[PDB]
Formats: sequence, C-alpha cells, structure tokens
Amino acid sequence: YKIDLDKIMTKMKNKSVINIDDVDDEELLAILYTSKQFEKILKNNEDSKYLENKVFCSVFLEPSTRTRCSFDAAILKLGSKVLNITDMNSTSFYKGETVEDAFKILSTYVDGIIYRDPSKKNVDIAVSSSSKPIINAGNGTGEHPTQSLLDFYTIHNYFPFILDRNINKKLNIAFVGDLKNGRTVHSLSKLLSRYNVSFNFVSCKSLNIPKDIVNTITYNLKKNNFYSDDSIKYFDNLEEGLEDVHIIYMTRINAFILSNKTLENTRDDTKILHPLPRVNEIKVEVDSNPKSVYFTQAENGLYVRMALLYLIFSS
Amino acid sequence: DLDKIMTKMKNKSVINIDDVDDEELLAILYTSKQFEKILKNNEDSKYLENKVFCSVFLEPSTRTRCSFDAAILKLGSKVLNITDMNSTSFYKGETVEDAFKILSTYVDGIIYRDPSKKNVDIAVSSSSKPIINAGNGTGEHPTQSLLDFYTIHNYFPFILDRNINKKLNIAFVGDLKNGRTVHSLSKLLSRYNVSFNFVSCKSLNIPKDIVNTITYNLKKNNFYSDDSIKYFDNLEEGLEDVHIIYMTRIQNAFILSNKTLENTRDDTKILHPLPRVNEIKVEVDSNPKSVYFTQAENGLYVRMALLYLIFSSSHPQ
Amino acid sequence: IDLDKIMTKMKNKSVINIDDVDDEELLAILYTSKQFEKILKNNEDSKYLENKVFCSVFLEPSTRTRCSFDAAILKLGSKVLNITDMNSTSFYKGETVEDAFKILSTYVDGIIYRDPSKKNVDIAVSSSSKPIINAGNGTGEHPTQSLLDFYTIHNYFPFILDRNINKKLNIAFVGDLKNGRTVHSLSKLLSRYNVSFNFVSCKSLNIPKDIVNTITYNLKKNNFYSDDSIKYFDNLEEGLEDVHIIYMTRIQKERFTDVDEYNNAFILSNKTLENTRDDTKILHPLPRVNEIKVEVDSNPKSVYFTQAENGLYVRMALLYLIFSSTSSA
Ligand SMILES: COCCNC(=O)c1cc(-c2ccccc2)sc1N
Ligand code: NA
Repeated sequence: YKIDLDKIMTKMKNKSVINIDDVDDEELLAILYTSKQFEKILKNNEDSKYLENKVFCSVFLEPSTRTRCSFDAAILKLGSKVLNITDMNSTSFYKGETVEDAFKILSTYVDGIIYRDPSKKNVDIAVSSSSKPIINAGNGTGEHPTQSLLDFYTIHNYFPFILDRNINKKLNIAFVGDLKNGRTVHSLSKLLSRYNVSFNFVSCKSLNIPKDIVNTITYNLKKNNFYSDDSIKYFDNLEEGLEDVHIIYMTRINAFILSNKTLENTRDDTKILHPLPRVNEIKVEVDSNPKSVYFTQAENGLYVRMALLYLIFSS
Repeated sequence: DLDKIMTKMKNKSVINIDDVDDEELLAILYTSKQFEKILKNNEDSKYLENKVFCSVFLEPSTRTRCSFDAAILKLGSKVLNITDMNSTSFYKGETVEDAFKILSTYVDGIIYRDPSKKNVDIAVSSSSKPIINAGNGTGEHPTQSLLDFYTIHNYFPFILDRNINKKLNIAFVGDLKNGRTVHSLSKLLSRYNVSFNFVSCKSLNIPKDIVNTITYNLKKNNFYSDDSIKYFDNLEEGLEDVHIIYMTRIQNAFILSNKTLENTRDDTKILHPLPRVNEIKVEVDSNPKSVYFTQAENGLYVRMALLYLIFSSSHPQ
Repeated sequence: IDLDKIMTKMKNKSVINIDDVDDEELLAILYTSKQFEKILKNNEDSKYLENKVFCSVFLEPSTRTRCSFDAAILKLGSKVLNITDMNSTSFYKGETVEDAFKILSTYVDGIIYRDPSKKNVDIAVSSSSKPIINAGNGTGEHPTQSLLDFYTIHNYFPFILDRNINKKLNIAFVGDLKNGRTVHSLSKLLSRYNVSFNFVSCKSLNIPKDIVNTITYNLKKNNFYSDDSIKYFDNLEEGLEDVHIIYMTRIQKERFTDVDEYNNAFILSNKTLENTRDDTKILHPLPRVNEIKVEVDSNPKSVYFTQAENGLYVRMALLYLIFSSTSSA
C-alpha cells in the first residue's frame, strides 16, 4: 500500500508504548492501516480473533472506566483474555511493596500489561522492572499515547492528505478550552507537527498553551520545512478561533461553549472532536450537526487499541 | 417455532416482564430446558461464542451478576465487568445518554443493574445495542420472573395450557408491599389460569395497582372470579389449597416450618427468590416440597436461554 | 510414577490444608508443575483445561495470590467470574455462607476462596457441591504457598523426596516465626522428609511450641529425628551456618499491637551470606520490606523471584489435576 509491514511487525514485536514519541513514521502507518482493517472486520461482523492464547493484566490505579473498558473490549475481541486490577490507587495496590518488585513478579504471570497510574514515575519504573511489554493507558506527564493514535486516526479518515506530507497538503486545526492541562492537546500537537499542519490555540489567559509544546511543534514543523510565522495563531474568542480550521478539537473543563450558532461561520468540511467526557463545552444540539464526530472518535479507540495489541503481541 | 421466534427476539431489549409476550415465554422456557439437560449431561454448552458483553452493576447484587456472567461464559462468550460503583462514581459527571452511546460501540450487549428506574430507560434510548435489565428501582427484574415461572412450569406444566379446568393456586407470603418480585411474577401468572392467596401483615398488604393488573389479566382470559384473589393474616388459612408457596424477603410473623407445611397439598412446592433469613427454617431444606435452591440454579439456564435467543447470529439438543 | 491413578484420586478433591495432600499427590503436583514450567518456557499451547468456568472469591485484598490464580485459570484456557475488594460482610450481606456456597456452586465448576475467617472456608467446603481451593485463611492454611515453596526447594535439592537417612536437607526460617504462618504450613510439609530446622528469631517471635511438636512428631514417624533436628538462634551468624535453604519470613506492621513493636532485626545482605554453603538458596514468600537488600537480588543464591513465578506453574498443575474431566493429555 505505502510501506513494507511484516518487518514493521518485527520492529514492533515486544515494544512498550509509553509516549507517542516511541512511535515512528512506519509504526504509525502500520497502526493506522491495521486499525482500518479491524474497523471493516467489525463493521462486517466478521471474525476478529487474530490474537488468541494471550493473557494480559490491566492495572487501573485511578478511576478511568472508559479507557479500561476500551482496552478490555480490544483484548476480548482479538480473542485473548485479561485479569483486571481496579478501583484501587497507587497506595492500596503497592501497600509496602516497591513498584520494581510488583512489576518484576506480575510480568512472570502475563504476556503484557496495560497500566494507568497518575504517577509519571511509576510507569517508567514499571518499564524498568517488567520482563513484558507495557502499554501506558494514561499517566501524570499527560502521556496517553493510544488517545493520540485514535485522535490522529479520526482526523486521517476525514483528511488523509495529513499523511501525504507536501506544502500543498496543509491541515489547520483549532484546540479550544483548557490548553494548560489538556494533556490530550499536547500529545496530539506533538504527533500533528510531524506533518503539514497549522494550529489555532483558543484559550482564556490562565489556560494558554505551554511554551514547551509550542517549541516541539516549531522544532518538528521546521524538520519537514512546513513552519512559518502563520503556522501558530492564538485567539481569545471562538468567533475568529473556529475559522479556516478543518478540525475543531474541544478540551475537557467555561468561556467557549460550542453551539449550532457558533458553528455557522466554519468551513463546510470542518469536523468536531472531543476526547470526552464533555460537561457543558458542546451543547446537545451539536450532536445532530453532521460536522460532529466525537462519538465515532471514541468508537475508533477500539479499532486502534486492537491494532496496537495485534502489532506488538502477535508471534 | 424457534427460527421464527428467535428472529423476532434478535437484538430485543428486555427491561420489563411485559416486554415478553406468550410466544417469547415459550421459546425462553423451551431453550432454558435445553440448556438444563446439556449442562446436567456435561455436554458442550458453547452455543454463543465470539460475543463480548459489558455487565454494569451500579448496586451490590452479587448473585444476579455472578449468574449472568456464568451464563455468558458457559455459552462460550466473554464479558467486561463494571462493578463496586454507584450511579455517581460511574457517570462521574457524564450524561447517561453519552455513557451508553459510547459504551455500546465497544460491545454486543449490556447487562445493566441500577437502582434508578430512569437510568435504565435512558440507557435503552441511547444504546446502539440490546440491554437486559438485571434489576432497577421500578422493581422491574424480568429474569427473576422468568426463572420463577420456569421453576413453577417444571412442577405444573398446565399453567401454559390456559385450560378452564387446570387452574394453579399460589400463596405469596411476607412483605407484599415492597416485594417487587411478587409484583413482577403476579403480573406474569395472571396471564394464565391462576389464583392468588396474599398472606401479609396490614402495612405490608399487596398494593391496589397490582390487584388491578391481576384482575385485568385474569378477565382478559376469562379466568377471573371473586375467589381468584383471597387475603389472609395467617399461614394456616394462607397455605390452604396452593400448588406453590412463594415466600418473600424482608428489609418475624410468617416463618415456614415442617409444622406449617403439614396441611398443604402433597404436590405443593416452596419458592423463595433468596436470600432467606428466618422466613424458612433449615429443617424445610430436607422436605422434598422445598425447591428454592433449584429455583436459584434455574436462573443460569434461563439467563443462557435469554442471551442465546437475543444475541445468536444447531438449535440446542 | 502412576499419574492415571493419582489424577483419578484427585478429581474433584478440595484442597483446604497441606495435610489434604499426601505423598503421591505431592509427586503428581511437583511432576505436573514441572511440565507446565517447560510448556510456558517453550511458548507452547498450555490450554489443557478449557470449557471450565471458575469463581474466584477474594474477601480480603490479596492481589498477588488472586492475580496468580486468575493467570493460571486463563492460561489453562478456562474462564473465571471474580469477587474482589469485598470483605466477608459486604458479600454475604445477610446470607448464611452455607446458602451462598450451595447456590454459587450450581453455576461454576470450582471455586478459589480466600477469606480471613478459618470457619467460613470450612463451611464453604461442607455446603459446596463443587471443589474449593483455599487461597489463604485465618488458621494460616495457605496450601498453594506450601506447594510452590516446596516446589522451589525440590528444584535445587531433589533428595528431600528420596527420604534417605544420609541425604538430609537443613533449612533456616528467619524473622517473625510466631506470625509467619507460611513457616508453619511449610515446616509441616518439610518434617514429612529428612530435614533439619534452624529457627532464627527474636524472643517475642520464637516459633510456636505446637509447630515444634508436629515437626518432632513427623520426623520421629520416619526415623529422621535427633536432638540436632531443631536448633534455635538469635543471630544470622549461627543461624545461616550449614543450611541448604534460607527462608526469610515477612514482617507485617499488622500482628504488632503498635508501630513501636515492628522496629527489623534480621536483614539479609551480601555480608551475611559470606559464611553460607555455596549451594544455599534464599526464598521469601514476598512482598519484602527491608529484610532482603536489593544488592542480594544479583547474588545467584537468591531465587525468591523464581519462587513467586513457580506459583503460576503449581496453581496450573493443581487446577489441571483436580478439574480436568477424565483427561490424559
Ligand atoms: C503489594 O503486594 C501485595 C501483596 N502481595 C502478595 O504477595 C499477596 C497478597 C497477600 C497479602 C498481603 C498482605 C496482607 C494480606 C494478604 S498474600 C499474597 N500472595
Ligand atoms: Na473477566
């Protein structure tokens, strides 16, 4: 189709996925391609059991029901099995024990571990100590790689020229709301800036985007000669914010409540993403508007997570 | 006719016992009996593989959850469990509509228990996938009524005949005001040729609304008389000529002993949704009239039946 | 030797106490456990017990034993309903254990049960129509810990099984011997063989007399008892002298009236391992907190991580032996 695969599978076998930076251009292509294969299989109610005989541990040490249920659905649909650790925090699970000991032991029982922990540190220790691959399901640095991949998958389906890399093939996107703490913005901003992309950061002063992320965007745009001083624009209101943008990404939380009113002066092709849950940021009326795709976006998580597990754990 | 009735039930939500009509009950009771023999003969039970369900229990209800999960696993399917949360810890903020719109894109079907009447209704509205109610706050617990009715049908199969000469009599005993298990089953029974002895204390008398549904449904099949519904204060009169004694829970006055079972019909059988406390004495467990343990066991066979009928995309023998 | 006979003996066996496991059964277990070790280490199919549906009831947080038992059930190719993050009272609610187990056992092929209550597990076996494996209770009965403890020893010193007057194993149990009920269970299993014991403790945490009496009784039964069969020490220097196995116990803040009582007398270092036999191996049921230093993990005498890993293989063996329908693969 585009790139070799099956030597990309060889490259991904037993790979830990902690940060979106652990995923290079070829791996992204395998994932996006594999994700699309699982989409059609499931949409045709065909056999999905392409990874059996595998037993995974799911460790969720913060309530994050939707990501856990996603990862469990992916594991079960591939025809594998999973033991769950759940409804506990960092302290009830470790009790006394060091993370290093806990992961050294847990990794002798299972083929791989899905790990969510508020602590940035704990996931890094867990990779140090685990004899088995770990997928980060979310931590405290805002590394949530599988959210980036399904965010990117969703975009790719409506605008596949993001992948084509060409000063012609330029996508514009507006991130809106809490840009300081929207770690989902940061992770995706990082993946996007590898391609021909422009950014409208719509925030209220105290929640402006961090400079560290601006510098990574700038660095990565320059690497592919897609950077200009018109690559990044800041806005204080939705009016101007929501303009010539192919994607509107709303963050969790306000100042910016998306209505059918405020979507009147957007491109006709604009699509609206939201990692969810929404609390007020997007009004129920918008759900009917064919520009909204946040529910397809959540659905895509299944197909992407199946792809990632198949690519890493298949023998 | 299975390849008609199955086709009618495919992707059906079961929220209330009135979502189950005459022919659906017959498919269920027939399929339930097939799963009974298969399991009792240690034969292959994997009639529904490659299916992934979500079980959401937002109230501690271990027996029903374990039942539904056993059924899903024994049919050869898989299940993600949501558990030890209440309405607020799950939905940490999120609308039920969003939560079910998303969750239903991951799974083939959902078993949902929630104290809230409202939530289950919203869940059906928003879900792209079938829901089976495992219990809510309206007292809709359909699968309990089905296994209650399954158990009765095994000892007295003429309830299904609707024959003016083959009437079943049953005594419901204990908390009839709040025993919504009584209400759901009373509703299913009154569709057939059945008579009711309500044995209660004043403040726990059966509600008027239930009496009107019984009356309505008896009349519908011309099985109604003034001796269709009899009220009692005591077991001696209560247990008179009753084929079934259904004891209720309490959250005492009516304690079933071997004494109180002496002047019952020989064929009388004793049901109890469980758990019991002091309403039935351990001595009665030995008495061959008691079937409350077989009744809980029947829930596996009925829940398997209902899942197979709804989710199946070689009909079982 | 004769697995076709011993498997037939174990089919539908409940395993509550290490005394429910006799000589022949131990040998089936140790033999089967070693088969599952190689299968898993060769990435071969391990699905020797499919179409089985188990309930795992954990009514105290004991996450490592539960995850172990879950891994074993899943790797054998079977399925499990989990009860978890409950205590005796939130589960049961009103209900009698007898009713609860009479019902639960009609749904499933077998039950893994952990409950602090000694009583509850006994009632559960009496009422259950289906086999129960005790995963740990309040009498200190934790049979699967004994078996994997003994499995690990047997791999480094297989002459424990020979019961040969001239091939005696010596072992040091170290730390909390009063409350280390892991020591008690294993002491009981070991004393059936040609074994000698160094109990290394602080006065307050000396081994209980009733355990010493069982050891003494069981050694005498096989004519392996002497006055040098059981030696007490206060210190590691004498403790660790000529011992093939050093078993470190846990020290659990709980069991101690107050935080002050807790304060960590016997800390195994590379220093303290200088005057041990060359072949000595170090076990620890885990988790550790301070009693073994991280430096020791590199020292080739340490096997406590292999020991935890062995629990998968032993739990697979035990499930396969007990639940496999009239099987021979
Ligand atoms: C972080 O480590 C958790 C404990 N891991 C374990 O080894 C474990 C759990 C148990 C336990 C531990 C303390 C108090 C009561 C029971 S028994 C067992 N196999
Ligand atoms: Na499970």
